[PDB]
Amino acid sequence: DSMLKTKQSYLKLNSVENSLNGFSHLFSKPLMKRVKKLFKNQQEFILDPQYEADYVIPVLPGSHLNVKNPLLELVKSLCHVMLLSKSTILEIRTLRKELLKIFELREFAKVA
Amino acid sequence: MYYGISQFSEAYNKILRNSSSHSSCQLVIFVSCLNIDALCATKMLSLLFKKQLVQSQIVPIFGYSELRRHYSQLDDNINSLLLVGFGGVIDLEAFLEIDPQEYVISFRRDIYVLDAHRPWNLDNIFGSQIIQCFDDGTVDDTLGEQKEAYYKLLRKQRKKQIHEYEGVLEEYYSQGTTVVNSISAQIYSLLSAIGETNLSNLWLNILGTTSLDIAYAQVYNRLYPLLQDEVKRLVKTPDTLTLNIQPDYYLFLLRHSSLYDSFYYSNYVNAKLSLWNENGKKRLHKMFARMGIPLSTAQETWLYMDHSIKRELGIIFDKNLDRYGLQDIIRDGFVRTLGYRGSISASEFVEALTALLEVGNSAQKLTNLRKRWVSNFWLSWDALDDRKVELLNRGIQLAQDLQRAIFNTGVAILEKKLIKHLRIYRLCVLQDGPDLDLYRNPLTLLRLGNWLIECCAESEDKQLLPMVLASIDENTDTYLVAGLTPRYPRGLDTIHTKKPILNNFSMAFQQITAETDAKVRIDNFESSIIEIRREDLSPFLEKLTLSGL
Repeated sequence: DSMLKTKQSYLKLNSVENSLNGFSHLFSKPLMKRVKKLFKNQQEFILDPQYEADYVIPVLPGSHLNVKNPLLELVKSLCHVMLLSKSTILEIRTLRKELLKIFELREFAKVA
Repeated sequence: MYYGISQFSEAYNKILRNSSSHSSCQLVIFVSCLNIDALCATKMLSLLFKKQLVQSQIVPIFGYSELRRHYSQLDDNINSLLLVGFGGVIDLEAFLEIDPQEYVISFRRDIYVLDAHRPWNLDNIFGSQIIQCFDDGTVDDTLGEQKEAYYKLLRKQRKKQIHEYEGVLEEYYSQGTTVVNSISAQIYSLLSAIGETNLSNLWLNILGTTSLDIAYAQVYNRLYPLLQDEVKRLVKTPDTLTLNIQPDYYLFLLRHSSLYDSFYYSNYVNAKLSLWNENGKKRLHKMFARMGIPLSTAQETWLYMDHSIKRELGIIFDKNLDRYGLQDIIRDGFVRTLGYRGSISASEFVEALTALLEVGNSAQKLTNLRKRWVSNFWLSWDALDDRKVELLNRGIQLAQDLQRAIFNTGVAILEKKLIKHLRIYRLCVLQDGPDLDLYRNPLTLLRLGNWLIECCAESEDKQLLPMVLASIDENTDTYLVAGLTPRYPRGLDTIHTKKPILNNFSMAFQQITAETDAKVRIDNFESSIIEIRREDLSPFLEKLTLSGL
């Protein structure tokens, strides 16, 4: 929705393209607050036995990666989907570093 | 009590009645590895049982799992079994599923548990005649009330008695794990009652009693006068063996390293003068100058260092140390001399032994570590005899190296300020750094933590908080966590020593593991040390924060 809105606004105005540049400014703070809340809840209820059902990582044919923390893959996918821009790289990288700062990780770490 | 001190010899006689045979090994001993008092008691027992030609076997174990497995390995031919250094605070019958009717014949195979931890199992005492221990003199006085409820609890208004008994049992439980007496002390008391005391036995008793100076200074001060009186009761020819009460100081290998390095590495002076920054070194140099020893002289080996100032060292210390307030460094100790070989002291010898235990030579790697620990224990055991000194010089140099490494890591910790001050307990984690592979040893980790707690105590902070310390071994991807109790300043009066600070970390760990399904492995004989997973650490810690301590 945000990308559609910014493209429409740019078209109304008239390797970088201002059609999409500046689209992540719409949803930054709510996303960060939601990620913090998710991290807190996961930290609180990961070891509970009755809540162990919803944290089970599903197994599918062709799956080979063995990893532990689900929120990490959630944010990794949510950032890799944005990184496909090929024209707004720097803004995405700043957002990704800010997201990774919530965890005690680093920008170029292997696990990230 | 089951066996009072006034009847120990009788139990000894029982062993001779049951295990003294010709062609049958009818006595096996389990020893708490990675402990010094257990080693001293085991050496004393081995000598005693070699005297009367009683065949025996010594078995080192590390964890409760090995205890269970080796007990399952046992055969009924063994009339008597020994356990030293552990197994006091848990019920072995519920642990090893002993059927009293299986063994009755009497109960056949006797088991002798010999430990010191005071919150030890009440049922394991009053409910079993198969299991039988050596009370230090605790049941006859302290437990004068707890046993009544157990005896009673082993028409609608009688529930008050049941409630009172349950409350009494609960009050007795929920207390910290502490040690109030030494195993070697009781062994030497039995030896004195029998009449087999000699210089080797006295030396081993002294070692056992002095291994506790670091952590249980109250016990050490309670036990010192007996040792002093006993050593008083008991030309330099090449066969002289002299035991002396010579002055000694809280100094790291004073008689084998230069005096400068001794002051520099001594933990007490470190804590008192903050030698991890520059002002500490400046004050140290001021102290040396005011004493008058040259900086080139003080950096020479103790053998070649000047004889006149060697003689005058006592007066120099007496006249100088007062300004810096380090006069609590002077104490009275024991020195053993063997002909022309040289001189040694109890503190140096036990530090050498500890270092030799530390350094010497998933499931598979853990087993390899637990087996090299036993190998190092046996090497330290062999190092005891007077026919070997090349296994003591190596120990001394390794102690120097280990203390240097510990100091190098501690200065980095205090520089980076990783010590996080929570509301209840302090916390610090060694996420990354140098020489992390050394700290896989619980005793090395305890040494580091002892230095850290000394440093924290020797400050202006007026809060006594438990400390939690963690490490990492990337091979297993697990955190090794140990809980540490606060310590009072050493130079403190005895009036504020009504009760030693207890340790509730074992209870907290067991409760959290019972209430949640963490991936931990609690198998150390020291119940305050556990292993946890990297991904599981942080929520676990949260739980420990939110739980009642």
